[PDB]
Amino acid sequence: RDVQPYAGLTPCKTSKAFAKREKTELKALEKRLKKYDPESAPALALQATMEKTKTRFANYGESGLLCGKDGLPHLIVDGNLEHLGEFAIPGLGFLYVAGWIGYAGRSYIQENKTASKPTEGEIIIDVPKALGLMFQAGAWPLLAGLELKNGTLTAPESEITVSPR
Amino acid sequence: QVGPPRGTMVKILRPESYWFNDYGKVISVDQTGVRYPVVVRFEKVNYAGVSTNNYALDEVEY
Amino acid sequence: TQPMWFPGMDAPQHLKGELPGDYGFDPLNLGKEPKDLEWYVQAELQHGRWAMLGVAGAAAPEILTKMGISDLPNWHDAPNYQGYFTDATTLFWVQMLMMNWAEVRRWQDMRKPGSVDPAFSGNKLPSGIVGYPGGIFDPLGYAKGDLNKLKAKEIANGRLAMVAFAGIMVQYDHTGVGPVANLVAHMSDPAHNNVFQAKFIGF
Amino acid sequence: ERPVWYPGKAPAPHLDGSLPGDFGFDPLSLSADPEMRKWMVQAELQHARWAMLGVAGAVAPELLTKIGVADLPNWVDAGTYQYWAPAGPLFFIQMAMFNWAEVRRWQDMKNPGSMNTDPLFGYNSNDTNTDVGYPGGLFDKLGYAKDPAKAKELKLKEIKNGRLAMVAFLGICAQYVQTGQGPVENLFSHIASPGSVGYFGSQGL
Amino acid sequence: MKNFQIYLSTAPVLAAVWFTVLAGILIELNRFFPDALSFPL
Ligand code: CLA
Ligand code: CLA
Ligand code: CLA
Ligand SMILES: CC(/C=C/C=C(C)/C=C/[C@@]12O[C@]1(C)C[C@@H](O)CC2(C)C)=C\C=C\C=C(C)\C=C\C=C(C)\C=C\[C@@]12O[C@]1(C)C[C@@H](O)CC2(C)C
Repeated sequence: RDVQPYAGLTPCKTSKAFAKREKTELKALEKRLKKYDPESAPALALQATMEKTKTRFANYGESGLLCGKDGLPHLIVDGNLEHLGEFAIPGLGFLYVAGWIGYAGRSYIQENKTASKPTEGEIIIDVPKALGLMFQAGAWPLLAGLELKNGTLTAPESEITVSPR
Repeated sequence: QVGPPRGTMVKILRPESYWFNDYGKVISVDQTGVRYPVVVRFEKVNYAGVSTNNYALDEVEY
Repeated sequence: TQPMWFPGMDAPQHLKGELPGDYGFDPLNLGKEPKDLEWYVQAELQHGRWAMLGVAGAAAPEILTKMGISDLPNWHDAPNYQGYFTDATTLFWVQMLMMNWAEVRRWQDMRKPGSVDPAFSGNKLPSGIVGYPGGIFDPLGYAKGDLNKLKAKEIANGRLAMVAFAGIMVQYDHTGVGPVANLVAHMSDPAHNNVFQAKFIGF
Repeated sequence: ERPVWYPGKAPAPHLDGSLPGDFGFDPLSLSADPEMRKWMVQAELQHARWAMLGVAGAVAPELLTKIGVADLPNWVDAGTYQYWAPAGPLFFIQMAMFNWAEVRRWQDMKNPGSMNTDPLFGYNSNDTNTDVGYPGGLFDKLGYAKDPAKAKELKLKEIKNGRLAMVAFLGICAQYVQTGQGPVENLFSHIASPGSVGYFGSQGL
Repeated sequence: MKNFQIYLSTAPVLAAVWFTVLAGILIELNRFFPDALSFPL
């Protein structure tokens, strides 16, 4: 895709410095290659590395990246629609995954707190129940919203131990 | 007999207590008019590793 | 005792069975209290109705184009389509203005059916169970026959259409052609137009 | 007292001879828990039956090729044979079918009485059956389990032939790895001259 | 046997297995979808 220049950053696809970066790396690869005869396995490995570099640079060109004066891609994280894949979408993926991990943990700690000996189950994890809670934590945002609305997400002030101050 | 019966959960009100604002089972209450008659047992240990100590009648709530 | 999604085991306790569509299906226990359960019954109603409309409106331009009787665009580039009465954003703001009223009234009903027409003060709504208002909302209005059967029919058709709409959304996200075009391609070569040739050309 | 997997060694204490093909063979004590033991008896029975079917369908095409009824490839070469559908969709439908059937099997293991009535036609396999892994009414289309005296030794025969076919399939895999032909070829090659061709005979150390 | 399974269910062994599997999946994703600076669109 063709992205508009933003914050004084030209698109990497049409950036001469991006082409120079690609060129330089590829030439370095060639130099590394030259000492190896083509039949030997390092020669093929280096040619595959060159291919990988070319397709990486091409993919970065097409992915609507903005490059700077240095010639390397720069991320726009202000929320711009043209660069949402830089931070927003992977940000949403992280927020979903991290909240899943945390909610699986919270659910297991609350469930194990009802056991006869909670601290032993804290180190010897009940794998079937654990996995059940882990897969139930797929709908973490919903269940967290329910806990927030019902007031059971947060313990009241009086129950929590505090310093004498 | 004065104070909480045995077996009930009492909320600690002593500010300096490790289990302040926490709940503990009453083991026994001394009726000989001692200053801290209420023996409260705690699931969780303090920094000294003990799970119980003594409280007055006004340092507990049930 | 109701017909159950998993015949061998027993239905969950919080799923009574009288609900129009209760087949005991709740592995990840989101049901819990009845209060958010009602919030879900209504959510499922709305998702089923909106996705039935969604599938029908994403197929109908495709059916009409492929038959060749109305050269309409594909549903995915329908928003991209140009020629609407006004700018995408202009009609969007008008659209959300029109929907704010209707949906907040439904929310008021969700909160309290009794609470919720001043435009025609004579025109009211007959009192009905939440999520099934009737009256003016069903001009056909032949509910004298079976009711719970028909409600269960609506719910299961809605559930199917939502699965279908998610499926096609993924299908365009992985093929980039209309859902009926995907369908007819699978008819043409069933063993070589299936999911294995999906590539995620574009989100 | 009973015959065991190793004469002079006491059978495993968790094994009491109350299972088909029970010879006290469990040096790793992998079935000390009765709940685990139930699951594992089911695993043996399922693997046994699958290995027997595996041997039958890996031997029969090559035998028919040798006889001359029809021309078919080896068990390995059948993977790359071009069918009506590629390996993708074929396996897809196969796995859908096995999710259906194996969920029914799984819940039979959990609940023996469950999964004894047809979910689509109401046919009753066995009214209130408990023997898990042996759904006679469901699959006994010849009535070869109507007598417990007959049924127990038939169970023993099944387990023995099953274990034999598990070992046979492992041998089939190792033979194709080490030689490159189908099992039945390897068999006839060994038959022709057991002093020249065979493992340690072809100098394939 | 069962006790050994319980031993496996201990915090260190389970952490090692879980992070071994996780590293495996992440490595496989970086092999089949390599060099991903941003989510494409
Ligand atoms: C390669 C990518 C990468 C990696 C390796 C990490 C790694 C980490 N991040 Mg970061 N992060 C990333 C990308 C990444 N992040 C991106 C792209 C974003 C933008 C969304 C963030 C935003 C982010 C935040 C906001 C936080 C982290 C935190 C952490 C740590 C714990 C995360 C976790 O899941 O713990 C397991 C998860 C839990 C125990 C549950 C705790 C709550 C989680 C973190 C969020 C759920 C709350 C909810 C959505 C509301 C968010 C409010 C927020 C917007 C302020 C860990 C060091 C946390 C940290 O260390 O701060 C002290 C933290 O608070 N990350
Ligand atoms: C049950 C999991 C869990 C949850 C939900 C939280 C939640 C929280 N922690 Mg805690 N924390 C945890 C575990 C958890 N923590 C563990 C294991 C440690 C020891 C490393 C800590 C150490 C810790 C510190 C030092 C601090 C927090 C802080 C915070 C808060 C900020 C967001 C955050 O997590 O960033 C912090 C995230 C991390 C430090 C990463 C560790 C989380 C790991 C990945 C979870 C491991 C458990 C996992 C889910 C498996 C168990 C379940 C399984 C058997 C099913 C939030 C209330 C901060 C705070 O007070 O904010 C107000 C803070 O300063 N946490
Ligand atoms: C059901 C039992 C069974 C039967 C009847 C046969 C029959 C035959 N096999 Mg097969 N085989 C079997 C099991 C069986 N095998 C098993 C379990 C294996 C895996 C070890 C093999 C591996 C195998 C290979 C690789 C070869 C044969 C060959 C032969 C042929 C006889 C020639 C020869 O020297 O055999 C010798 C074969 C055996 C004695 C088989 C039994 C294996 C025992 C248990 C030896 C110990 C192996 C052990 C795993 C070594 C590793 C130790 C390590 C862990 C430290 C004949 C057709 C040869 C052939 O086809 O030539 C034409 C040939 O090359 N077999
Ligand atoms: C299920 C099975 C094989 C199934 C094969 C099938 C379906 C084959 C199908 C095909 O060929 C056809 C039909 C046709 C081809 O066109 C296609 C394919 C697909 C190729 C094998 C199991 C094979 C299973 C094997 C070999 C298991 C061996 C286990 C052993 C020895 C265990 C020993 C112990 O556990 C005890 C008993 C006691 C403990 O205390 C001690 C120890 C030692 C741990």
